[PDB]
This record gives sequence, C-alpha cells and structure tokens, in this order.
Amino acid sequence: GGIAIYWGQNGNEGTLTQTCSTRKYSYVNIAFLNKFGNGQTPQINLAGHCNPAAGGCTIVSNGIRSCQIQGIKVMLSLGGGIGSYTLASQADAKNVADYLWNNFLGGKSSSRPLGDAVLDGIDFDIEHGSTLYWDDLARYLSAYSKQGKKVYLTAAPQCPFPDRYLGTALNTGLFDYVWVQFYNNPPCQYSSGNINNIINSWNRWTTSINAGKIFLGLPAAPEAAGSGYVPPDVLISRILPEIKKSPKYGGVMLWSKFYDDKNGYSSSILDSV
Repeated sequence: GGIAIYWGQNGNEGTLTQTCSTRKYSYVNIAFLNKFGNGQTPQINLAGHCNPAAGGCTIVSNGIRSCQIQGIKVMLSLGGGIGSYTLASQADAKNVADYLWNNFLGGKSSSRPLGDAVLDGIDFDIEHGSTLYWDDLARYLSAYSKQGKKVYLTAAPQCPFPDRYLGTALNTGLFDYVWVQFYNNPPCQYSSGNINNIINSWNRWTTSINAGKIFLGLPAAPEAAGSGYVPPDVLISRILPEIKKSPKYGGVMLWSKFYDDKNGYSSSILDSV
C-alpha cells in the first residue's frame, strides 16, 4: 500500500510541491477548511503557508498540479481539531457541497482560494460539532461525479467504532478511502507492550464498513498527538504483518508532514507499508 499525509498546518513543513516530490506519499490531504456552515463564509486555514486574502493562496495550485502529474491524489480536508465548522440543516449540507464544487472541484468561481487546479476529492475530518447531515454532504458531493470527473470521498474517523460524527456517512458506502485515527483514544490505540487494542479495533473497522481501502492512521512523532505514538520498529515488526493481511488494507496515514520531517517516520517505514 501507500502513505497518506496531512499537509498545511505548519508553514515550516515545506511547499506542497516539495512534499509531493519526496516520493514518499501517495495521497495528500490539505488541512484545513476549518470554518463553514451555519451561514459562515468558509475560510481555509493553512497556518503560515499563505494568507488566502487577495488570492494569496492560489500559488498552491502549482503544488496541486505537480502532485497530480506524479499520480498523487490531493484532497481538501474539512474540519480538524479546531474550528467552528458545523452543518445546521440539510439545506446547509447542500449549500456547502455547492460551495466546494465551485471553489475547489470542477465548478466555477471567481474567487477559488487555492487557484485554478481541480482537487481530486474531499476529506472529512469532523471531530466535534454537529453529528448530523454529514451523510447528506457526502451524497451531494458524490452526485457531482455524474458530470464526468470523479469526486473522491475520504474520511478520518477516530478509532472508537462506530464514530459519533462520521458513522452514518460511512454507512452510505460512498467513501473511497478511510484513514482511521488510532491515537488520542486509549481504548483503541497502541500502549506500551500492548498491541491488542489496536489490532482488535482494526478488525472491527475492516469488517464493518464498505469503503474501498482502509488505512492505519498514526502520529508521525510523539509530539504530534496527546497519546498513541508507535515506534517504527514496533509498527514494522508487530503491527504491519497483522494488518496487511486484510484485503481492505490500503496503507498508513500520518499526522502530519511537519512532524514526519522532524522524526523521519515515513523514511523508516516506507518499504514495509
């Protein structure tokens, strides 16, 4: 399989072009569109990379194209750990889907925040707020595929199954790739000496949902998460041989590009994935 990486939350982590040029990643999620819904004007947050005012982030289209040329799929990630994103109603789901289509996908807008490039899909990283309507948002985005170009749908649920925010949306069977977050959640993450909780949880996920491929999501450094970091050696020796047995195995997801650079996590695990 391949490695999915989150990029966008630390201005020092390198450009999107450099990120794709590493040749380590197969998927890149751009983190985050962290404000939308409830009549708010949607706002992308790419930390120090660029300021989206006055088309300050359109330069990112260069990186998007460069990734895609090399066969890397690039998603815009909604939500994240911080932000006032929500969906107020089913009409809000529709408004948000139309906004995303016109501003990031195959539609038209005079003010596309990341420029002219057409993203491959949308990543759902919904971690708080409303548990409602995410399934409608997935349906509406999925309908836009009928115009000719596939809109990929991906999700980052937390490991406790089922996920309170994304469970219904994942039950739709519309998601292409699901990278489960096996961290910040004691009952289903790695803890010193104990791999049972994580394998047990992986078995639940892979047997329970219909998506194309399921990925094992991890923090790339001890600093990247509150808890759940797994040393690469343990991953390679004890965890991967077990999880790679699943036909639904897609590879590994890492939070985030910035920490990966510092800790050299993907460099250490790349050939084992």
